[PDB]
Formats: sequence, C-alpha cells, structure tokens
Amino acid sequence: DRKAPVRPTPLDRVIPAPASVDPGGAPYRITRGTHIRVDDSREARRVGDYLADLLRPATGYRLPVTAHGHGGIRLRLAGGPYGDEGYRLDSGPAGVTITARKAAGLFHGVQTLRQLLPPAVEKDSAQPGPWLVAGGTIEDTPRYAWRSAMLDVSRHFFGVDEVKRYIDRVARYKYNKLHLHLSDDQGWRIAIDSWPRLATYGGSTEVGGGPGGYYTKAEYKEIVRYAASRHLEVVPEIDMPGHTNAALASYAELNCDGVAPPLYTGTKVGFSSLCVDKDVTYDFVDDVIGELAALTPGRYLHIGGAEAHSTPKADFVAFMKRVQPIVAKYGKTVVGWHQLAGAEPVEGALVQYWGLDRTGDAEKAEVAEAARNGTGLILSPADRTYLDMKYTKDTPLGLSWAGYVEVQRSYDWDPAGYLPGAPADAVRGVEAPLWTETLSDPDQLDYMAFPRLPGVAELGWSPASTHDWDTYKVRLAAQAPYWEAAGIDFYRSPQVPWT
Ligand SMILES: CC(=O)N[C@@H]1[C@@H](O)[C@H](O)[C@@H](CO)O[C@H]1O
Ligand SMILES: [Cl-]
Ligand SMILES: [Cl-]
Ligand SMILES: [Cl-]
Repeated sequence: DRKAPVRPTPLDRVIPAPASVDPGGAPYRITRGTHIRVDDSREARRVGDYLADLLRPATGYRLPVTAHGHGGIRLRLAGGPYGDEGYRLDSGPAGVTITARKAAGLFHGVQTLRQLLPPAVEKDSAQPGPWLVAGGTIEDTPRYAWRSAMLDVSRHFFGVDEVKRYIDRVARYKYNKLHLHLSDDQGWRIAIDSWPRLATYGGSTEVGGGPGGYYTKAEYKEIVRYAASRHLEVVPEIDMPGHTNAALASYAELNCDGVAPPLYTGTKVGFSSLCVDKDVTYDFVDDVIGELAALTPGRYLHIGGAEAHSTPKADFVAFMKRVQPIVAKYGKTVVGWHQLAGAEPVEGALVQYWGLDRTGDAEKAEVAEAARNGTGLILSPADRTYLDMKYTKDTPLGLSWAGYVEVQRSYDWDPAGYLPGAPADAVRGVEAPLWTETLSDPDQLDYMAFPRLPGVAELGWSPASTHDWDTYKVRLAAQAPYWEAAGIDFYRSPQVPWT
C-alpha cells in the first residue's frame, strides 16, 4: 500500500524535521465537501488558493476558498511565537488549522501538510485517497533565516517555465531564497538596455554550443513574481571580475587588449577577467548593477567574486574595493563568494563559503575572521551541498573535482560548528547550489538535486537537536512514493532505505 497507505504517515515524518511534534488523537480526513477557510485578506486567499490548487487534481474535490464558515481546513493569521516564517498546525476530527503571524508561515504550514497527506496527493487525476492527516499538534520555526537554492542558468539556459518548475521543487522544503546565477563564461542571461549585445550576443549560446537564451526584463520580473508567490526572495548574481567571458565576448572594449574573445562553450573555469585597469570597466559594472537592482525587490545583490584566476591578487582587491560601493549606491546588500573575505567586505555584506573539509587553514581563517568582523556567512561547502557533484564514481552526470558526495555526507554536519573559529552567530544559513555544466534538461536537474535537496533545507530549518542521520534517512526514504507519483526523478542512494 505504498501509493495509498491504510493509515496516515506519522505526524513527525516530514522534512525539514519540525521544531516540535506532539502526536495525539484521531486524524483529520479531507472529504469531498471540505472548504478551505481563510481570513478576509488578499494574502490569506492567496495561500488558500495555492493549497486548493495543490489538492484539487488528486482529490478531484472542489475545495472552495472562502472567508466565511467553519472550513475543515483553516488558515489563520494571529499572534503567536512563530515569527515571520513559523506556524502551528493542529489536526484532528474537527479539522486542520494552520496558524501563523504572516502569510509565509501559513505557506510553510502548507508544505508540511502536503507531506502529512499520502503520496497519491501528487497525482494529476482523482484518486481514492484516503486523504488522512495524522492527529496532533506541530509548532515550527526556522533555525536560520538564509535557506537558499541556486540555479545556474548560464552553463545551460533554462527558460521561465523551467525555472518555475525548479522553484516549485524547492518550495516543498521551505527554502526562502532563490539564488540565480545569471552570468558566466558560457552565457549572459539578463537583458541590459545600456549594453544590448550582452543578451543578444552574450546569451546566444551555452555549454556544448547551439542556442542559448536569456530573460527579457519582463521575463525576469515574472520569475521574481512567481518566486515571491512561493515565498522565495530572488538573489540575482552577476559574477565579477572573473567568469565574465560572455560579457567580454560581447564588447571588445571591455577586454584588456581591446579584442573580444570568442563565445565560450567549454566547461573550464578561471580564465576570464574584466580589465581592472580600464575606466570603461566600472561604467559597465555600474550600468549593469543599476539595471539589475531596479528589477530586484529583494534586499541582496550577488557580485560573485570567485575564481578570478586571471585577475592578480592586488587587482582583485582594488576591483572589489571599487565595485562593492556600487551595490549600496543602488540600495542593496552585497553578497559574494568567500573570496571576497580577502578583499575587505563592506559593512553589511555576506559571503558565501564554498570551501571543503580539505581546504587549507589559511583560507578557512580568512573567512572566520570576516565572520568576526561582522560579515554574514552563507554555508555551501563544495563537498557537501554542491548538487552538481557526483554521488559516486559511477554517477552519469555531474562533476567530481570536490570528491564524491553521497546523501549522508551532504546531510551529516552542523552549520553552527562547521567553520573552525567562526562565531556561530555569524552563520546566516545555508545554500544548495546546482551548477549546470553537465545538465541540459529539467529531468537531469531533478536527478542531481534529489535526494540531497531536502537535506540542505533541513540544515537550514530544523533545530540542531533534531539532527540525526539514522532517523533522518527514514524520513527521506518516505519521500520515494511521493517523488515517483509526482514524476520527480531522483538518485536511489543505497544509503537510504527507500519506501
Ligand atoms: C563559486 C564558483 O565560482 N564555483 C565554480 C563554478 O564556476 C563551477 O561551475 C562549479 C563546479 O562544481 O564550482 C566552481 O568551479
Ligand atoms: Cl514540484
Ligand atoms: Cl576549454
Ligand atoms: Cl577548470
């Protein structure tokens, strides 16, 4: 009875593990006449409609969303110790009630609810159910405020609809930020009015050659809107001064020798660099950041800064000293890869650490020192959360430069005591980046993203006290029938006792 269990799945069997789970009493059962009761507000109905849309296909129920009556499923905004993202979920014969202070909390409660329901809920045609929800109470709040997923749309371009699909994949696990890697050596993916060729030429191809693509400002705006409806704050990244061949190939004047390099379709890194000694370089950066900031309602702007191997150390420092202020000029908070820690991060900046266990102490120290100086840390170790890394030497896709990364390794660590010498309070959260040198279609993205994606979300959300591989793997194994029913391909790791 894998697809449609006789009894409801345990109230605690969800990912991320909730802060508090108190099972008790009989379950709730959604039936044909169930109404979704919400408060009389736009944001309330919004979450209500979102839930109805997720349930209507598999149940074949009407599931009206209204601001009156005593609906079997109620979403209510009220006071409580749930913060901006937490919620309380009560379940029993009397119905299911999700209470929170804000819409994001109700949304997160919905993500928990869809896991309490059976795998059949993922189907597109009416199913028999039963639509059971374990009885009891769940009180949930997040450990970290920065819980993100990155999608590389530069190595291989993914259109608006494919990005929306990935957004829905991550929304399942309460991620709250979407990092979009909009530019690299193989492509520039955002139209900039002041430099039209960046998109039309710089975005004309991708890894492996052939058609590439890019987002018009309208398309980017739609991605931001869709992400916002899924409570994901979009963090756009324009990598600099390295990983800039797409831009360099589009405008000869940006190159130190004044010659535009060919469009790049390979998979190597670290060979490109903006020309630090030219004034035009900074007019370019200002124009791009200014236009990107205007399209970004979010608080952050990622300027990258990693693998600028064609940029002398002194030049890199000088470059970052000059460009960081540009971000604040346009009202945003700068974010950069941890190499920025070696280039005097400005006040309020955050750095994304992608180091490994084997990274030298000197490099780790530089980042820990930045943390001591007030720089926020986003943890995404290359040998832990880089979703493009192979599970084993036999994985058909992905890379292996950071060694192999099985499911347990990706999950089995604690952000608070990860980087030696770094103050725990400097850790803002975690991120799971999905690079695309080897991935060209949505299904391939799924195979490399799952099953490690839920694990990184747990690290960002769950209390350290709930962290345990032996019990976590059981909750992860439980996702199998859901992904199968939803058509989500995933790596059936031998470390997980799949249900
Ligand atoms: C922070 C950063 O720039 N990461 C680079 C990225 O260009 C590449 O796609 C990925 C491969 O796993 O890891 C590094 O080589
Ligand atoms: Cl999905
Ligand atoms: Cl090459
Ligand atoms: Cl390389």
